[PDB]
Amino acid sequence: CQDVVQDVPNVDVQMLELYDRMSFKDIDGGVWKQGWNIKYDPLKYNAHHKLKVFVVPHSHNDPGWIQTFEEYYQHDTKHILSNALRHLHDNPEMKFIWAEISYFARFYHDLGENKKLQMKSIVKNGQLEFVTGGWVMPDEANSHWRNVLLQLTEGQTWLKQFMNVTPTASWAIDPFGHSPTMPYILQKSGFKNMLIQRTHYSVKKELAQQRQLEFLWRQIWDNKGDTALFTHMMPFYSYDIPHTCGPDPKVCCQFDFKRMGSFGLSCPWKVPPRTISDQNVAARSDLLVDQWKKKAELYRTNVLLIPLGDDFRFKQNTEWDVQRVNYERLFEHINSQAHFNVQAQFGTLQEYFDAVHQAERAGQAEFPTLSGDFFTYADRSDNYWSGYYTSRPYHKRMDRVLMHYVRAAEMLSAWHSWDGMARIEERLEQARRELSLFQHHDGITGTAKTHVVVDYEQRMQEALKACQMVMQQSVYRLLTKPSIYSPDFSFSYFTLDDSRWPGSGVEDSRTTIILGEDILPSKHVVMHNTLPHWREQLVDFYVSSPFVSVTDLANNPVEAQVSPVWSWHHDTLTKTIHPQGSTTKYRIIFKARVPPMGLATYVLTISDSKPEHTSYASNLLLRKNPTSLPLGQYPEDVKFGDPREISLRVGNGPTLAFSEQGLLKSIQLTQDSPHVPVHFKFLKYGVRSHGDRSGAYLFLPNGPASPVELGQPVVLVTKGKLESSVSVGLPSVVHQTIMRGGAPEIRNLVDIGSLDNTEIVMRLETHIDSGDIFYTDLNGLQFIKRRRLDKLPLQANYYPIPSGMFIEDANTRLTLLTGQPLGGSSLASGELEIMQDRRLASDDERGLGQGVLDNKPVLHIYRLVLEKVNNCVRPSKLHPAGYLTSAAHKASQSLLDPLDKFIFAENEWIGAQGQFGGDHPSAREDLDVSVMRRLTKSSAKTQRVGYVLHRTNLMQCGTPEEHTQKLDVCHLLPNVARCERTTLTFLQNLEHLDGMVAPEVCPMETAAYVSSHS
Ligand SMILES: *[C@@H]1O[C@H](CO)[C@@H](O)[C@H](O)[C@H]1NC(C)=O
Ligand SMILES: O[C@H]1[C@H]2[C@H](O)CCCN2C[C@H]1O
Ligand SMILES: [Zn+2]
Repeated sequence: CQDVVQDVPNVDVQMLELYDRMSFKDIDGGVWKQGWNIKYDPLKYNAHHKLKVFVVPHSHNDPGWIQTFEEYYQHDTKHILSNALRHLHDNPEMKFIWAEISYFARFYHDLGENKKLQMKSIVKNGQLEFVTGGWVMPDEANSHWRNVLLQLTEGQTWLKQFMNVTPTASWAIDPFGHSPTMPYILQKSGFKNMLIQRTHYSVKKELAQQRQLEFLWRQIWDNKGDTALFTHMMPFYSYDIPHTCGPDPKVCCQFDFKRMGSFGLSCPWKVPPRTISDQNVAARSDLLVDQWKKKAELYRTNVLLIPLGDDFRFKQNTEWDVQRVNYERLFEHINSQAHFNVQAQFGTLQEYFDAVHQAERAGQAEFPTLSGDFFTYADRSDNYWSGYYTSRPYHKRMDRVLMHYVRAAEMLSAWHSWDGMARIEERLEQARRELSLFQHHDGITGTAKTHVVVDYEQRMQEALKACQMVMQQSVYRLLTKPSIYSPDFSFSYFTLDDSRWPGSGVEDSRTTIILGEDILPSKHVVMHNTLPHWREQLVDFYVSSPFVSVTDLANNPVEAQVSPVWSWHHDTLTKTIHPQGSTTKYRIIFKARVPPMGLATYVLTISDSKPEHTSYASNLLLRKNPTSLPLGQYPEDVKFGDPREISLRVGNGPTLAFSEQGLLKSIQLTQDSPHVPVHFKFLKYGVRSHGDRSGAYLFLPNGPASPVELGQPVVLVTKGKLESSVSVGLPSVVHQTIMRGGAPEIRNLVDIGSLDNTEIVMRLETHIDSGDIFYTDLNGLQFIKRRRLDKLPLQANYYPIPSGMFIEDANTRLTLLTGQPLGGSSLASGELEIMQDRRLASDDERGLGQGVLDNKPVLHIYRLVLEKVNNCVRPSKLHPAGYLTSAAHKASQSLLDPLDKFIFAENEWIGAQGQFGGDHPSAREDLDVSVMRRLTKSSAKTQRVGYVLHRTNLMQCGTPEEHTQKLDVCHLLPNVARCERTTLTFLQNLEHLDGMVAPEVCPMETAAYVSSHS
């Protein structure tokens, strides 16, 4: 295995190093506003060395933005695809590329057979070409790699089944900045080339001057270069026609033939296109070839890519004709005028890349190597697109909940083959497609109109219900004696209980387990662990009595803690935010221990008085002017006091000290150790009163954040043997620190209410000497080193925090793991900060046409890990990556893939069993089975199950960390007949494996395997 820590890769362009050297000056470059006046030598191209130009028609189709998916499909996309089929069928030389398979599948399934056959023929013969082939063209900042792979696989599996093609070239013209997680996944999915567009204008200028816009993009830790994927970065401000022919938009706009008037479009540079005729073709070709030769100066081969398209283009027949006929007149003239030394034609994206690599193999060009990312994007001036790292945070959090539910549903149901009447494949396909749709660059980004956001939310809610159905049917099958199992596939045997979604204070969605001497003495509950190692985690359930005890199914007592159910209220009468306790619902908490990829059953039983193995939390309300808080049968009375500093310790774990306002002020790791200053603070950013306004995309603060005025907030302290917590009602946020014996969990119930033009940030202040360095993750896959640059404005130093961030010095590290993608930064040495929500009254002029005024309460979750790192083997100072410790990685897993909880729905479960998966191997902690998916329906003689295996890389810090078992996914199901390593989408077999054994993968690698069973 390659060492991903100790060897700094030698690359021609390393983005962090480039960033440190670049000046980022925004100078007026002339007609190329963010470049320079390009010059070329007319003698470069001659009879024996022509410029080959590929004009590639395209249509950018968003699966929701200003309209919903279905609205756009009915108003625009179905007409574009119908007319593309007719026009390409009738004009053999015309070409077209298509990226969004969610729309193509929605169209193709509605076509009659004659037209399906016509469509298959224009794909087979190369006229219509699929680029990327994902369900969507995903956001690259907030998306988790697991969901980027899910949506790629959904679209490519559809393409292989119905079109018999698998794209090897990717097209990403609109995501707002670009992540190296894309070439990572694409190169492991058979790709050979990719194209990107939205990178900082200063980066385009810098790379264009060096002819480094085409490069072999490798991962930041890849010393050898095996992850490299050829990448083409487009050079200009947009993918529209004015910005794709060459450097001067006033000229290029005249070659967008849809802008002459009858289509309601025009050129803002005030020179319109004119129909090509024999009298003007020479002058028009002179202008166009000059633009092309200038664009060609920025690249190394004699093959030039000229995209021809824009949003929802090629809709009308008349548009297809106006673009095609005018370009064909230009080609016939240009290609016959020897003096131009150009051969131009319509082409596809793969045709362009194939010709570029032909030139490379002929020794005509060599390409530079590059590592790093392309965040944070700015399209002009100081307009950095860091706002969408936080916009619509409720749905960003929902994405991560559904991510996990889809993984758990596919894994739980994969163990068996199901009859078609069970509708398992139907519900899983629905769930995968709704989560895949939301990866769109106007979905998870929070950049769609309000009614479109509602549509995505509705689709994800249906997907969660589908996952629940499949999971609970699977648990019933896996834990019931087979000769007793009697499924009704529409019945609810179990209901899921989720303590953090939508979350306390967001929705009352959780069911209370109702026990009583005159109704039901006990209830079975089951936990599922999707991770491939044995795992313990505290779990909680609501119960109708505080006198409840827990047992396992061998009837062994399990230690439990009962706490009250506390709900916070913004009291419009007293004008305080304070908690109310239930006098009939209680929380019971206990430690569940679950096998790798397995299930464990427990029983909750009521008694008439305090059970021997259940303890009760104390509760202390700190506030001026308290009033009583009765809790019914709960056996400890609530205590009261004036606000004061407090300290708590659970188990052996850290001791946390809190200010009188209920906010952390220090962490002491052990009895002997220093109380390390770690302070939480909430602040607010505002908006500029003149000039550009913040909106869904842009973060344009009116200076550094100001502290939220806290008043004298009400603080609630709950102290228990298994779990303790401090919660405080602050303006717009109920902030909660929970202790269970290890790193604390932080929960914020964020309700920005009616605070217009405000962004609420949570900051951590420490004395760690981090300087200008901090680390953030990319897509939950890798941590990249960031350097705060004071030559850039505050908003440019914000980066996506899809799953975690950290700061460190020689001795100490503070890592904040997140359960949802949000924006964040380290704006000063020793600080970390992460945005919670933002409410903006103005539109930011990128086309959305609204501010963000649709906020709703959201429960954000985190883990906060303070550690000594002086003993850890870390990368050298020049390495661009960082790596988590074991405790931080486990804390991230606790947020993203918690245990699932099921409550048996009827009175008695006949045939119940105690555990499933006790014989599953418990794999080393850095290995995960990211995906387990049965790939065949029950009628297939040979069953196939696919697995995606990912190994992260954890720092070595001196812990022996020892005995685990090798995980061979091909032997997890019986009767294995074959084991193959495949691409990550499962669509191509790459290696037949000896002994039907699937080897584990190397650190930072991901592999896929398919086992076949007879
Ligand atoms: C699918 O494509 C392959 C080549 O890529 C071809 O050999 C095979 O016949 C095709 N199957 C069809 C036409 O469905
Ligand atoms: O995705 C839509 C929109 C983005 O939301 C912001 C950049 C311009 N894009 C055009 C549309 O495709
Ligand atoms: Zn778009």
